Amino acid sequence: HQRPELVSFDDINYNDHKKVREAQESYTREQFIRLEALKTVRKALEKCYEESGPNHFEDCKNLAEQYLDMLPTHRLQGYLGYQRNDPSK
Amino acid sequence: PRLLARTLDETRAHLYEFRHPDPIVPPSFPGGTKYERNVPPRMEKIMQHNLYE
Amino acid sequence: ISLIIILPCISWLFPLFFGRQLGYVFVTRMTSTLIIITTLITYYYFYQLLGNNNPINLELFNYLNIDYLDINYNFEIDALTITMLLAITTISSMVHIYSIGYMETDPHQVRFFSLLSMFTFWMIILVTGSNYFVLFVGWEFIGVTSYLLISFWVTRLQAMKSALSAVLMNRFGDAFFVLGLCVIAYVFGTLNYSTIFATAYLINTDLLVLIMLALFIAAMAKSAQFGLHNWLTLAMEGPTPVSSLLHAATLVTAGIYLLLRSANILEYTPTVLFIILWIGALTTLSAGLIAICSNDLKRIIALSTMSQLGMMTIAIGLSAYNLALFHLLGHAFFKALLFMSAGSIIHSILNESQDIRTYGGLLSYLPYTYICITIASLSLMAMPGLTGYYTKDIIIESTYGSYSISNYVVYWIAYLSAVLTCVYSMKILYLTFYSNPNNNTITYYNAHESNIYITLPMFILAIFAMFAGWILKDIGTHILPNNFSYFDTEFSITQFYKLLPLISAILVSILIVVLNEFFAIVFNLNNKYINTVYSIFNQKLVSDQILNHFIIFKGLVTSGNIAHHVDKGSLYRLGPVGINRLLNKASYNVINLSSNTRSSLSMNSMLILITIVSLLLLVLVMNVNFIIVIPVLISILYI
Amino acid sequence: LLSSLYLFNRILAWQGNVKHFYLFASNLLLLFIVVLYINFNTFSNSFQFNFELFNSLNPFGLSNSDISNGLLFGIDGLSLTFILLTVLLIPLTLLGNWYNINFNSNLYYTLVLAIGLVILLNFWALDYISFYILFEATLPLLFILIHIYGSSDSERASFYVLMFTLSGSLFMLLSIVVISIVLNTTNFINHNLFVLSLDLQTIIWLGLFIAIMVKTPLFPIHVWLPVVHSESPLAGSMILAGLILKLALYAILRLLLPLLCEAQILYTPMIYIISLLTIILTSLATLRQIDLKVIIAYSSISHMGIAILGVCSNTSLGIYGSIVLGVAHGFVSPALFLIVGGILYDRYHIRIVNYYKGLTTYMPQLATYIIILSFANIGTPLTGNFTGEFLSLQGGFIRNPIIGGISCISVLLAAIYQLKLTNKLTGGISSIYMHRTNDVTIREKFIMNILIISTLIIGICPQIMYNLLYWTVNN
Repeated sequence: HQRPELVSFDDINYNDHKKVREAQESYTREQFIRLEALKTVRKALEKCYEESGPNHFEDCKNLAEQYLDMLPTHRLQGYLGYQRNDPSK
Repeated sequence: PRLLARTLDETRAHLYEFRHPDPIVPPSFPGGTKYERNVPPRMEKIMQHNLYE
Repeated sequence: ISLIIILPCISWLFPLFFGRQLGYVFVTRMTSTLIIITTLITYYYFYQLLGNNNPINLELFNYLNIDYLDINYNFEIDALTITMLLAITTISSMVHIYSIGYMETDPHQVRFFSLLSMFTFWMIILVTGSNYFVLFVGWEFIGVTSYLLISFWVTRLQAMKSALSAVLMNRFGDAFFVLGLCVIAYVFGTLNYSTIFATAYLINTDLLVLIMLALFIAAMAKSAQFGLHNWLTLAMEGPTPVSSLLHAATLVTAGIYLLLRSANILEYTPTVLFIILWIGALTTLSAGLIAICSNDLKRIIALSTMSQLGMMTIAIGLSAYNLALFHLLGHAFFKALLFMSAGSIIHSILNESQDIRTYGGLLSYLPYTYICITIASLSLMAMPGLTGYYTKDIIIESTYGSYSISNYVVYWIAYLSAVLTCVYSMKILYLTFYSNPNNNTITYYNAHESNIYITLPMFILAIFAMFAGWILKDIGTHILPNNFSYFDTEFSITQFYKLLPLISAILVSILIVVLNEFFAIVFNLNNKYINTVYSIFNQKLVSDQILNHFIIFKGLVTSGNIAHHVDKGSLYRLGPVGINRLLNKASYNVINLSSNTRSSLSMNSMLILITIVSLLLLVLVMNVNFIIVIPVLISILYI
Repeated sequence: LLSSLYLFNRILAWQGNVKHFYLFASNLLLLFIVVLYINFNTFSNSFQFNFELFNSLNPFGLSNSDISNGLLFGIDGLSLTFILLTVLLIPLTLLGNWYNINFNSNLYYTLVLAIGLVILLNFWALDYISFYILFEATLPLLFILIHIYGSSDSERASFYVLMFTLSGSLFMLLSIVVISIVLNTTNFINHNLFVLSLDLQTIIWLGLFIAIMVKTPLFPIHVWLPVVHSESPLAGSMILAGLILKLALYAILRLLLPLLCEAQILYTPMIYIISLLTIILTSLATLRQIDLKVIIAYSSISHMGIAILGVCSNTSLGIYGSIVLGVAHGFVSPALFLIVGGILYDRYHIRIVNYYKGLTTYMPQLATYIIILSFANIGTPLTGNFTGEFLSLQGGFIRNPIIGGISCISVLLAAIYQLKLTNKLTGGISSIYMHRTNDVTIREKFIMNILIISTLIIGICPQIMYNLLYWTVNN
């Protein structure tokens, strides 16, 4: 059902706390959307595999390309940091 | 007695030469194989601890 | 309506129709039939496997799905799955109808059938689980049920101490299995079978060594490789159908199975396959020497187990794991037979010794089980007539399989292993059947009664060892492999050396006849050579000194309690808080307490003089060099 | 209306005709279970603090309606799972101790019910002031509960509580003072927003960290815990509430997100080593120790040590595995302590092991409730715990692979507890006891069975009341 409007978290000056909560709610929803896209990728990959038999290189590679591209991304939300003055790692 | 104890302990060391790791183990003995495969449990009266039980 | 869930859930009812038991007998004639009807429908499925579909049983549930993983209770029944399940159903069924008349008298005799039936349930969900998670569920259930199960009795040493060093040595595999599973979830997403087979096309084609050697630690722990293998000998001393499941088809066999459902990634890591080769190469010889020496017939068959899987570890080390799968099936059908055979002959003798030195006549004094275990022993000696010719002598061909070089050594290794495998069966068979009557107990045919329809367990498995070798001719065949174009054992099947390919069985016949020739001339057991042979047989009789683990466990339990000794040094960070304060109290109350009942003015007056002098002098110390902070620290020397 | 329960307080005043004051004290918590269950029908989505109550009443004495809300602000959030850990355990203590009241007095039940409500308010707290005023208000009730009603040297036992868990507590007072004097506000549910710069974001982390080091113990002091567990007074809350009192992992999760967005300077070089060598050393301390309760007290230390490396993982798997250990250990371990206290201490009055061995031969089904429950403490292939320490090892391996590569030996050292314990518990002689009594007391069977089913029914992991990474991650 319902579709809350995303707020663009970096734009609202951090006192209007309902907007801040709706921003972090929306950002976490966007995280879950890219996650569910990754789930779509895996459900496609299993069907390609069990149709393929031994046919990895035929038509199942190009799933695995953006699969192992998308997997180190699309995981966490954290917080959009203020200034990023000190990097590490 | 000196030579007797000498030969007796010499044959004792000779006996330890032929220690054997895997003995006969008759089954009832504490060697293990039949040893208490099911203990017959002794039957005693139950002693209820709590008053309200 | 005869769906795949009836292949599983029926066995589950074996637990549930025995949890609400209230039935002192009759659980045999219900539950064993309840396993039989699982066994035959799994056979119907295996006959249905002409078409080779895959019944996925996926939405049993969804276990969890939070970020980048979705463990589902997934159940696909593969061609690799069915070989092991048609093993374990058959072996378990025959153990069930073997366990009826045997073990009839107990203080509790329903728990036995119930536990081994629900063990068969967790073994079959171990095999049919279509991921790594349910793989772990079965692979952990079987060990912690084996804690309860090989300790079916409540005795002192041979079970109750023994169950710990069984399950804890399983647990050493459990922990590094969980570690490798964590490396799976860092590297891969789904943690299943399906996605993981597609992802052998890695990021940068990295190490992956810590994926698989972590599970190969479990493949040491389960399937009893030489790093820790004493626990088969130590969990031997349960009752004998427990040892039947322990060595033939279920317990020791999953250690190859998690290698087999991970056969994709073995094909992309030769650096683990090399140690996979040489560890099993060590175990074949170790098992050979120990089952030469130690004179417990259950130990002889129990070490024959790890011998016969050592070259399966070599076979997966040589990528021809179809041969490993077939050999696991054949070995399961072997030690299905020989265990219940040995249990029958133990049951018939009044003493019920597990020795060999006290038997003498398995001649016409008791001839039937001799014929059965003769079939099973010729089965062990890779004899040309039956599936022993098939289950071996193709692995030993694969040792010569020369797509690998520095590989000629393990041919001789397995060759020595097969010679020693023959002298196992000859060592037990002469000393049971053709030797002179050893123990004069049960003299006047008191063991002449042969057990109770135990023929009917043994006869079906004897058929499945004699002429099930023609059936399952897998060695140009599909059978759901992965096979990454390294070796494929094609050159191993075609034209090895005839002075090597034919010698492996001619030497078997020669060594069998030679150990039979120890009857007419008796000097192998003789000659009592202290400085050489006695100590050699002693050091090979104590499991190649596997009790050096007692310089690894009980030599570190003391260190584990030096940790306790340290933890009391932490109380030495709290005891003195109730002791050094209890010296501080007497030190603070002793100062300015010279007279302290009379004359208390003078103490206090000199004290406040010292107050104003010390404080003004320390103000002078302050405003010249504030770094000098000993004048307070010397005042803390008092209290 | 207002006095609809003060009239029920008149019912409580007249209810002391029947002089037990116990059955009403059980029916009160039984109604509290439903009063939390209807409350579980509200926290739907949107991940904000759903209910609200001020309860310190800046412009009242007991109300919540103001514009200058200088009050305590006690309310619910995604903490509610721990609350759903709590209210099904609070009667389950008392019913586990219903018989062996040890008739010095009845007020024992009032103490246990009191701290049962107090840690509910701990979970219902929001502010640093509010969380601190409940986070040690347990401790006088704990002290009276150890001092009277204990078995061993209570003068040795009770003082270790108000030494240590007051010590780390008033160290936490430093960090609460400093962040209440920087912010001049403490609404931790409403402030995941601070320009707190590092090097003074660091020492407040130290002041919180050694506090929670004391509460969920680590190798600087963990002797705090097992002697409280040794002299464990009166089965129901001898352990069980002081076992849920070390669910100050709610502190490390509720705090340490919203103003420690920069604490990776001390995340991996401090917490992981101090966790890992607890899971090695303190779990290795259960070999020679002979008290029957100390060997599972150290198991509790080990499970919480697994859980906190799950906490500090910055991965949503680690947080969720930590929370599900927080419910899972709080299921399995109160059951084990109710075993050793309620129906195994009371049968024998002795807690050593050396002449205690030998069961299954006159108490049959006791051992069947022993071995699966000890497996549920072992790690257990199904969910008694498993997915807890599984996902915790996942997050711990993600954040740092080497210390997780040692930390997977937790499962070995978890086996070292119970599988040394159980076989030298069920070894069939029993030649120093006199074959005591019935094992299940038919209500002790209920109290063990409810926690057993509550462990096992977490197989399908229910994460519905936890948007897990709501506020605990970093970029």
